[PDB]
Amino acid sequence: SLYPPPPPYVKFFTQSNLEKLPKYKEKKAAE
Amino acid sequence: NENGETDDNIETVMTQEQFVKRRRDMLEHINLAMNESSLALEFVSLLLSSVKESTGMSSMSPFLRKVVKPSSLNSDKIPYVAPTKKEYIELDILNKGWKLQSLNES
Amino acid sequence: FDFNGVPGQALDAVRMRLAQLTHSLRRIRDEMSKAELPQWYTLQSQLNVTLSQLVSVTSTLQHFQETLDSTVVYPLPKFPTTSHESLVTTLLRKKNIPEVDEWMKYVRETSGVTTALLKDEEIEKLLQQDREITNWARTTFRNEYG
Amino acid sequence: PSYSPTSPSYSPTSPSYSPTSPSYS
Amino acid sequence: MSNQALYEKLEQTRTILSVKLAELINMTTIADRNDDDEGSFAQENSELAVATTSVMMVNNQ
Amino acid sequence: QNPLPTRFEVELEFIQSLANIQYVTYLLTQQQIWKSPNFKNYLKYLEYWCNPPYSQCIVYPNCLFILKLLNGFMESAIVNEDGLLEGLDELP
Amino acid sequence: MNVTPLDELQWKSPEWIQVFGLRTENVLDYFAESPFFDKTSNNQVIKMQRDPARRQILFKYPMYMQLEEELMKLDGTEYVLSSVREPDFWVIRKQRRTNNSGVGSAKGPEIIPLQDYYIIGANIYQSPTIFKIVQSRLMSTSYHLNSTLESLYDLI
Repeated sequence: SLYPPPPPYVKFFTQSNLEKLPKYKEKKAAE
Repeated sequence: NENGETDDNIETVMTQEQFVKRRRDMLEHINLAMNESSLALEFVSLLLSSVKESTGMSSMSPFLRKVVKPSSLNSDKIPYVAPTKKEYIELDILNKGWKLQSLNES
Repeated sequence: FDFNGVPGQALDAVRMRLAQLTHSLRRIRDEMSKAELPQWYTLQSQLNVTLSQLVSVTSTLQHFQETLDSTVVYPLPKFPTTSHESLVTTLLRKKNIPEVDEWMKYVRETSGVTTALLKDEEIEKLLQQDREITNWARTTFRNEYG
Repeated sequence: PSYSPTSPSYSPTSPSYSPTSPSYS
Repeated sequence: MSNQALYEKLEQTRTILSVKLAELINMTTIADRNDDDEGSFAQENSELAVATTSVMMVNNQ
Repeated sequence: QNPLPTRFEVELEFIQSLANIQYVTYLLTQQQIWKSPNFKNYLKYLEYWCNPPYSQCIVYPNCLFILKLLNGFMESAIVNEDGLLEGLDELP
Repeated sequence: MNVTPLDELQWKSPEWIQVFGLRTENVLDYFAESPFFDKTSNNQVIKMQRDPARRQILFKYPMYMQLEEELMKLDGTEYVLSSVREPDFWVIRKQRRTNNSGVGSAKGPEIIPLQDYYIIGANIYQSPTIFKIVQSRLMSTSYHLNSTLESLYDLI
């Protein structure tokens, strides 16, 4: 399979992390 | 005419790969339903509760090695009502006209 | 007295017809493998024609206690022996549809309907009934065959 | 007495009956 | 002799008569014919098996 | 030789590979990646490329269109139990 | 928009940190199944806001037994020698795994039945199923596959 797999970063895209995102983005505002 | 209708009724064919692959299709596609009728024989062990139930149960060799009488139910005659009375159930009867239509198209 | 009389009234009745459809399929399955020779086109229709009949009785046996059984709806609790080897339990207690549900959609979408609701839908019912009444016309024509 | 013994086939390798969507917290 | 041979043919004819009728009549039932009237005695209830009547009709009739 | 790609570089390369219909197919008819919402969620996250300044880096414009299609499809796409994408079962 | 409908997965690892080991198990199930709708949770929130024949067969051992009293208190239509409940959720278990139901009890001197939903719970997963629904399953499957078989009789 010379077709690559999706980027390793995919594992982080859980529904639990998605829920935590809005608050995290806020807190951040305060490589 | 009769001989020729009997010829078509002799399965007869001289096909290479053509005849070969087709009969393999029968094997697998028939086998599937054979095997799924065996889930049907597993509902048999599901009875348990009776000696005649054990008889039905031994139907699986794995039942021969999975001793338990295992399962139990309650009452949702209400849920029978929901199955029958739902707007979904009225609608589903439309799946009856729909499949039946495509069957008539066939 | 410890535990309960749960369900399964006509369960025996389902099992019997569940078996006959199993038994007729299984035997056809065994032969299906000796593709060395197919049994005589008479023979296969005798086995595959009463093998389909077997599933009519098995089809109907399901509806006859059809109120009773979907109502019963038992999910399993057992010996923890069932818990080891796991899946067998997921497998053996599971209802679904196969790749099957898909040509069920092909068929459903093949009809002329889908999201337009109740009033227009009740009307379609009366119309299909009119089709069945125009089918009675078959009764009239059958008299002619006389 | 329908036939004699009962035809095994038991299977967990089949297509599949379970889906999956509540994995996320 | 000839008689016995014919009897079979007559039976076959009767069979041929009785099944375009079942294809027509079962068409009604296959299309699903749920009745507000309680007296009517044709059933198409359960999912698989009531549209299975449609798959069996096809092959049978 | 160059060092290993950056995340930005990895994602730009990856979104652009979706411009190849065969490859997108090979994914759509995978099994594992549709069991969990991760990949589905990743593709929606990637729509960050559809706007400036990001989009100004896209050499293969089709990948944006296909991402959009691919995405809208997924929302209403029914996922079989194994991972099989239901609405595609008939096709190879 | 795809539904998981007739029970599917768990909620897993997320109250594996909060820890599952009976009694706490029931509450973990609540988050997981997305199936505590009224009474059990309602009982939970009000505090959080600031036998039977089957029960005799069951017999409760530890703190969940105390909760049981509370739940009866929450939901009990009362008759002369009888009590009936509205929407309580509850459990039966062993060792690695158990099974729980959310039910309505009707009582009497010589008989008592709870009508409910029953859910089994092993390793972060819930099972809720129906016979007759159960049948339609591999039954329609058997037949669609038999008609693949019948379609294959496209042989001369």
